[PDB]
Amino acid sequence: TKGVNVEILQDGFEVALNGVVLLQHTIQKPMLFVGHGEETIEMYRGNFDIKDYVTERTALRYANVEEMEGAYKIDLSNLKNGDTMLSLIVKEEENRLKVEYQKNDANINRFWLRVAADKQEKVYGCGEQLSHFNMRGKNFPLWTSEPGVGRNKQTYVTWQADVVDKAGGDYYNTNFPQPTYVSSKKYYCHVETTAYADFDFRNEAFHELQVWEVPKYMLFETADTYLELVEKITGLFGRQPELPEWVYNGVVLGIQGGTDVVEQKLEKVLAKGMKVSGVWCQDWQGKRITSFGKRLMWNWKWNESEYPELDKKIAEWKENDIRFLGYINPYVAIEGDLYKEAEDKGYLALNTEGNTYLVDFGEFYCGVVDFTNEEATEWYKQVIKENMIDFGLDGWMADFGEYLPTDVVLKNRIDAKIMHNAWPTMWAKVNYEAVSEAGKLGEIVYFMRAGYTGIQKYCTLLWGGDQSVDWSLDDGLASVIPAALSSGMIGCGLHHSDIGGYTSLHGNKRSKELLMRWAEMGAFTPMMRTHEGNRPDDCFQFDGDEETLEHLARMSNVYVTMAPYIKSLVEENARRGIPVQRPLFMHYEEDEKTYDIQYQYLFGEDVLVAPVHQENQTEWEVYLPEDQWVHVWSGEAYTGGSVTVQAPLGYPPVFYRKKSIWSELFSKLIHI
Amino acid sequence: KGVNVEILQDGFEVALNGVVLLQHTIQKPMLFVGHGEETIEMYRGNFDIKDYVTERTALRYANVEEMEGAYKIDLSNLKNGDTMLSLIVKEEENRLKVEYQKNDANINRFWLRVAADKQEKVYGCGEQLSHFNMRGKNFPLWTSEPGVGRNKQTYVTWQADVVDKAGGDYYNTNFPQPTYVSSKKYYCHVETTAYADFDFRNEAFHELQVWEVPKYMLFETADTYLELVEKITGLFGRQPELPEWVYNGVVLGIQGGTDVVEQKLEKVLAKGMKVSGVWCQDWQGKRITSFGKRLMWNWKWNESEYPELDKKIAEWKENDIRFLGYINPYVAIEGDLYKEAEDKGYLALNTEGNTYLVDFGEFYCGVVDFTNEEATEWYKQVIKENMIDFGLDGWMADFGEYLPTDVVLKNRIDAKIMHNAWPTMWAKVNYEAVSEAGKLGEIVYFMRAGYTGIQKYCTLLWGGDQSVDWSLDDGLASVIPAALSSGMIGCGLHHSDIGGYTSLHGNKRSKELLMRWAEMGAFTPMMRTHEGNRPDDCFQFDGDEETLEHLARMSNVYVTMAPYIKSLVEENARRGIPVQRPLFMHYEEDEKTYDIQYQYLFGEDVLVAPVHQENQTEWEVYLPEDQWVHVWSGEAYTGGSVTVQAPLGYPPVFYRKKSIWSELFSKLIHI
Ligand SMILES: *[C@@H]1[C@@H](N)[C@H](CS(=O)(=O)O)[C@@H](O)[C@H](O)[C@H]1O
Ligand SMILES: *[C@@H]1[C@@H](N)[C@H](CS(=O)(=O)O)[C@@H](O)[C@H](O)[C@H]1O
Ligand SMILES: [K+]
Ligand SMILES: [K+]
Repeated sequence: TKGVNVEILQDGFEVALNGVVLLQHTIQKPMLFVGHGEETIEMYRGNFDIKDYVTERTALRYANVEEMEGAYKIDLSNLKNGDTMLSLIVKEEENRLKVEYQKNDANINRFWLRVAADKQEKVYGCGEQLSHFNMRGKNFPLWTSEPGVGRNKQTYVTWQADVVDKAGGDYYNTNFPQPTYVSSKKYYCHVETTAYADFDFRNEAFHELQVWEVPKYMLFETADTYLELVEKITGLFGRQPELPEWVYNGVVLGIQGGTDVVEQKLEKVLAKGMKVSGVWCQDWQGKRITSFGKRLMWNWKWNESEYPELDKKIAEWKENDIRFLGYINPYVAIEGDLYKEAEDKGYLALNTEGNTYLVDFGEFYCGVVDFTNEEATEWYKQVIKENMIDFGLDGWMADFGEYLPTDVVLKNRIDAKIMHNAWPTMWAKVNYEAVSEAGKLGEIVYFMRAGYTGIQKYCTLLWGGDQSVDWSLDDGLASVIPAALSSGMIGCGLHHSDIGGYTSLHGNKRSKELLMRWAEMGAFTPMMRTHEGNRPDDCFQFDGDEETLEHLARMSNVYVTMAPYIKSLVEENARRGIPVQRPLFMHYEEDEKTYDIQYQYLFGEDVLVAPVHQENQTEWEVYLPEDQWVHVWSGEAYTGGSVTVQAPLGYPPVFYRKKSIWSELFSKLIHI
Repeated sequence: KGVNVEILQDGFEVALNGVVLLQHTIQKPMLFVGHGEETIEMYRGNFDIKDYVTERTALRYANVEEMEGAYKIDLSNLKNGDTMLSLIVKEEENRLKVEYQKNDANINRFWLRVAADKQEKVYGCGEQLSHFNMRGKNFPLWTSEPGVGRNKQTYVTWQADVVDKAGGDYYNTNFPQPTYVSSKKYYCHVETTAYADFDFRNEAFHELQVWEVPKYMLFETADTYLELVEKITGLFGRQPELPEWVYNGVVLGIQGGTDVVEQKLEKVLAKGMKVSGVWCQDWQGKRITSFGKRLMWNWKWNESEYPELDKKIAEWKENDIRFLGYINPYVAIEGDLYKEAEDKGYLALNTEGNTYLVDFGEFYCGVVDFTNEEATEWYKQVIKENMIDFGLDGWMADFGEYLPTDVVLKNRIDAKIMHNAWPTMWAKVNYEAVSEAGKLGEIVYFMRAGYTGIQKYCTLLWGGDQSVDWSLDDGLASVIPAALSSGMIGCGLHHSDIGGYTSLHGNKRSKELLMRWAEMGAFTPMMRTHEGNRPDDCFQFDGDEETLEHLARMSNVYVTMAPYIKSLVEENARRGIPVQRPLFMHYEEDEKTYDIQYQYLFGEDVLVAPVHQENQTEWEVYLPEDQWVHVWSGEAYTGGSVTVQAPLGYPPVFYRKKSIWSELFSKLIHI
């Protein structure tokens, strides 16, 4: 009943952990398949066209099981007797089910495991998912990439993104895939691989996990509660630090265009009472105009012409309690000194001809710093220590990580088809080690959009990457909510988004209303930060008018008022890996409706948030689970059920539990 | 000569007349078998088809045995394993024939690799509307609505998908066929009616996927493309000669009743237009939907909408004007034919045992079950009684592509196999009604759907519904590869709606497009117009004097050329050499001609390069090495790329000086 039971039946066998039956094999219903495929992968500016051609897929119907020193060895073939094509070790290790896999045949480069399932089972995770929190009913390729603009082939924006740039994407695309899912049966499954995989949840009777290698091993672990499960899952993958205290001082203002403009906007905003934690100037190292809009010069050193006197102003701003954040990514532009330095030292990834591999990022080309080369890794970390940390940055956006082409040649001589998905975590580790080795862990925060297994430790803060500046479900304001939920279930519990979104293309322009609604949601997350977007002049900004400025100021005061509670949530995330933004089922397991909600979240245990994610709304339907709730703005009391509440601009549908030990604090929001 | 099977060290090679076709080694196996679980969703003739392949087994090991003059080949996954596929390879007629037998009932997926070269081109697979040379892509073969737009990059396609799930893609067609022709001068035919997918993406082999183990395949070589198409029509069959009356000029598409027919006829005759007949698709009744002006699907003269038609038909015949109607293989629920069929049990059923009702778009119809011989004879009698005896000289025989995969048929064969068979069965109904009435060569019907065997049963193809636009994938141009592809697999009579059909998603037919389309139509077996789905949104042939005069002129071009066109139609009947021919069919040595699909040879002696783009005054044309004469100017040209003026009324058309018809073609200078 406890631990790993392998029951041998006449048909075949069953593997169970703590009585939860996970793996079921019979001759008639086999659980494992192996085969061969020849894939075509075309990259274009971070977008991947991936087609497989499967030449063989073989059902391993016949199993021989041997009981051994606590462990089981199972040999599998296509025919009764038959040569062994796959060999399993099934064991309990550190209280988990562990299944190790060993193949004989070098031709085998395709693997499929079926895990038993029910009609009603729901599945969550697979990294940051932007369209579907509950993944049941679809299949999810797991390949880090540009997530897509629009992400739904039915919309005009997606269509145009495909037509013009091959960039529309689809429901499964993400910067942060992960071969790890959580089941409503209260276990998680992890496949240890960095190869392409595709988790297929279309079949009622089983989930099928495809991998483009035979994975070294899988881990399963069960739990009694979702709270316990996520604690165990962060036990495996790791836990994020507490955010620096200064984050709680208010909004990180996204401002570009030089020192003078930053100073003037900081003063204008402070005067209107906005609470500011810091200013984030992504163009500190230099701007770069393309047809896409205002981008950046990818050379990670202060640009004295564009940002005069930044060295002095940073310290000046610090003495007024205003921190400074910059920008870096793992690539270096050909025009810059860092590219030149790297090339001379041999720190860049190579092509088959033995020269620098140059990647198209969109009207400019850059080298890839080869993080498989430990010397190059140390070099890039010194670049961070010297040009960012010592220069007095309190943080930065650590962008990208998803653009490794499958035809690069790396120092470690491992195939790029296997290194591609590993890159985000390697990129994270670089940031983590630079910060840690400088003794700034807990004081400097960087934020990343890309990920893979293990950023649970190495990434100090996620953001949702580039959303469209619109109200679409698949790439607008709403898409952030499943993004936070999904990422929390697999152990990344600190999440935020660009206030206003980023991507202005194909006729999408950011409206005033959208910016305000986005600030409303942002105040009920770990960090409020704004972004000018790709085309600042085409998007409404926070200083676009007095009403907007005052709206953001008000929401900044909401966040700061809640700071003590949010801190407690961030400390719980650090201690037990319980995410800041939680799915409703995590606290209402017995409520069937909560397993399919993805546009509401619990902000800690005691607050329910249901952001207005549609245009031109004055009221909003909310589902409340059975508890005693208080609408934060009105003080009106509600028990469980669907309710409509008024939600004018500035008054997001947010509720707190009357039983909260924080009720005194939440009551202060009536008067703001 | 004939079939040599060489046994090599690691496998075998099968050759026919020295063309090596099949190559099997343990390392490079040619046959794979497996299991799949498919999902097929139908919506108004559009099919979403996804496969889930659970097994695919490489049959690496072959044991070859002699016999009669046949060779028996047993194939397995392991050396001396259980035999999973068994072949008989033999010469029959003068063809390579490969018969296949499986043991295991679980096997429902089959893949044959046939050896290929880097530079090989492949043609056919039925009527292909986007790609004549299919090399470099894969082609599902499942009869369906062909798509509106047919290219995901265009606005029209995008909207067709968003609103109606109807955009389709490059491979969609009403007339797929599991038959291709290789530039190595052989054709390959897979005898199946199951879903198939011919994959030409690999340099070293073509892969033919079938969702069953096919009974057999046939290969045949030839020395020339002319001989190849003769042999291929030798297998599948040959079309009759068209009726003499077709060559009297344009078949006018007119709707809206007897009086409107008379008024249009008078206006057009007075402007000197040569008219062969009138085609009134609403003779049995109209039906308005949100789609536009459609039809009431009950195949009997509608006395209210077409008063006195019985008398006018004979009157028009005395003025040398024939009459054409419309039928399809479905019956509308509101009509008497539906009621009759239901009572007699002639309709296809659902799993609950009742009439299967198919959504055709805002209306529902029953499917006449041609697997029921009694129902077949019944529908043929309906044609004899209501159409032939009523005095129709022809008709559009529409549709054939909408058999749902969950229908239940009298013969109790799975609809996944009967779906692709339906077009040919539908054709056979038309053929037998006409043949049994002794009217073959006097009555002509035209169809858009097809499968293996309409080479005999379909008297005339048309390209179906094109968009009323200039797009390559669904506009005027799309017709040309459609005719070429169809000719290579033995359907040598092809035409299109003059003006196209589909007005949707902002597409409206312009004057210019109608004129350019008439220009191409004059250099095809039949000139016929169509009002389109929304007649008031499309420019018509009587839209203005310039247009009427343009069509009159083009009608005179066609009639002047009638003797030549007749000869072409006679050659198609005798030897199966198609009326519209790829340039490589007469210039085998010219490498550029194997990739041209927007030009054709109209018989041996005329090259046509239709202007298929808007607002053009001139057009670049590729001419192979010969002595050519621009039809309109008399200017002479030898081989190469050349630009010629092509104002409206003056399509880029050339004839060979050497032609025994040069006297006739000279008359076009003055017309
Ligand atoms: C990454 C990147 N798209 C932007 C920088 S740029 O230099 O590539 O333009 C950032 O502004 C985005 O926020 C981030 O997603
Ligand atoms: C078939 C069909 N689409 C039309 C008739 S209707 O009643 O379905 O509208 C014909 O007008 C079309 O030419 C033919 O493709
Ligand atoms: K995006
Ligand atoms: K079409």
